[PDB]
Amino acid sequence: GRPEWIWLALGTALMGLGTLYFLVKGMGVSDPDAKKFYAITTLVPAIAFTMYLSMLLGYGLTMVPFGGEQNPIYWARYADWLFTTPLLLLDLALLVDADQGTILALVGADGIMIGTGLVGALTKVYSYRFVWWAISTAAMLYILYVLFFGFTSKAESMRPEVASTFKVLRNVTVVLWSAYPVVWLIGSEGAGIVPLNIETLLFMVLDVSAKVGFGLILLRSRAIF
Ligand SMILES: CCC[C@@H](C)[C@H]1CC[C@H]2[C@@H]3[C@H](O)C[C@@H]4C[C@H](O)CC[C@]4(C)[C@H]3C[C@H](O)[C@]12C
Ligand SMILES: *C/C=C(C)/C=C/C=C(C)/C=C/C1=C(C)CCCC1(C)C
Ligand SMILES: CCCCCCCCCCCCCCCC
Ligand SMILES: CCCCCCCCCCCCCCCC
Ligand SMILES: CCCCCCCCCCCC
Ligand SMILES: CCCCCCCCCCCC
Ligand SMILES: CCCCCCCCCCCC
Ligand SMILES: CCCCCCCCCC
Ligand SMILES: CCCCCCCCCC
Ligand SMILES: CCCCCCCCCC
Ligand SMILES: CCCCCCCCCC
Ligand SMILES: CCCCCCCCCC
Ligand SMILES: CCCCCCCCC
Ligand SMILES: CCCCCCCCC
Ligand SMILES: CCCCCCCC
Ligand SMILES: CCCCCCC
Repeated sequence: GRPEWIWLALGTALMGLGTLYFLVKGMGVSDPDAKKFYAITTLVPAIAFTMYLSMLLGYGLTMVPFGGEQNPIYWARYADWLFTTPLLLLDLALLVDADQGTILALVGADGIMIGTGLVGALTKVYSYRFVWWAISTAAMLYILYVLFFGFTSKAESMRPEVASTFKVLRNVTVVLWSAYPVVWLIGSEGAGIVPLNIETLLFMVLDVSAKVGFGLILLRSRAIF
């Protein structure tokens, strides 16, 4: 009680460890370009650590009635994603020098995605929950589209080591971000098929992979120097 605590505790430890490791390596780096990438990327598990710790200690949970039951909704996920998702997008954009208006579009779409996601999580009419989910996923697909088609083109003008690293991070991102709306759909926020403990496990595996896994690939590469 609550049964999902073990995965909130594992997530906290894993985010804290990733932050600490990225900070130790970031601090010993001279290259001014490498340093931007370390600052942005160390912020990502640090924000996630804060939100995971809060949720562990029983903050950022509300009860939302829908489907004739009172449903536990962890809303602090969205305060995390609100800030961590555009920071990961920024990493990808700095790697390919996306231009200003593309970055603005993506961050903007990203806000709509996280914001409509949150509205959907808190909606009391069961059926409109899924309307919001659909707008959120469409915003997500706009992002994946730009990452796949737009950024890949931009990265092809870079040296092969940069384009290579971009491709790996682009793939990781497409595969991991894809899964989020499915988890939400089948989990405690949507259909209610996957109970909250398994769902928390899944979001934890996705978050650690999308933040720390992502960070380890980017930060160990030659492409940020
Ligand atoms: C007024 C008292 C409130 C306060 C002492 C309550 C509120 C939230 C509670 C923690 C979390 O549930 C997560 C863990 C669950 C495990 O089962 C036992 C340990 C664990 C860290 C808890 C300990 C403790 O019980 C806390 C801090
Ligand atoms: C560190 C966290 C990451 C990279 C999280 C990414 C989260 C998403 C891509 C979430 C997307 C969602 C939808 C596309 C629809 C329903 C609501 C969300 C927020 C789960
Ligand atoms: C039966 C009660 C067990 C209490 C253990 C509480 C510690 C949880 C926070 C520490 C995070 C790192 C430990 C890895 C998860 C077990
Ligand atoms: C310029 C022609 C417009 C074509 C519009 C395509 C819109 C639908 C895309 C939704 C899915 C994109 C996923 C990206 C692959 C990772
Ligand atoms: C304690 C966690 C610190 C991680 C943040 C480091 C990156 C922020 C740099 C801000 C601009 C110089
Ligand atoms: C250059 C095109 C700008 C597009 C702005 C964001 C699009 C969001 C997707 C639709 C969500 C309902
Ligand atoms: C990275 C965490 C390891 C994955 C855990 C395996 C799943 C079995 C647990 C079943 C739910 C209680
Ligand atoms: C290196 C870890 C930095 C994160 C500490 C922030 C704690 C604030 C909790 C509200
Ligand atoms: C149904 C999903 C709509 C996503 C829009 C993506 C358009 C790509 C810009 C050309
Ligand atoms: C070299 C590896 C490129 C493909 C990575 C795809 C794996 C997705 C992570 C789950
Ligand atoms: C796609 C992952 C689905 C796994 C969870 C379903 C099992 C629910 C336990 C009753
Ligand atoms: C999908 C999880 C990615 C794991 C990253 C760890 C590998 C770093 C060596 C390049
Ligand atoms: C919502 C701001 C859009 C800025 C214009 C540039 C779009 C390029 C993809
Ligand atoms: C961004 C468009 C808003 C659509 C709102 C529809 C909600 C149904 C109650
Ligand atoms: C639940 C989606 C599958 C996770 C694949 C990544 C594991 C490292
Ligand atoms: C404590 C194991 C991590 C190795 C990093 C280099 C010291």
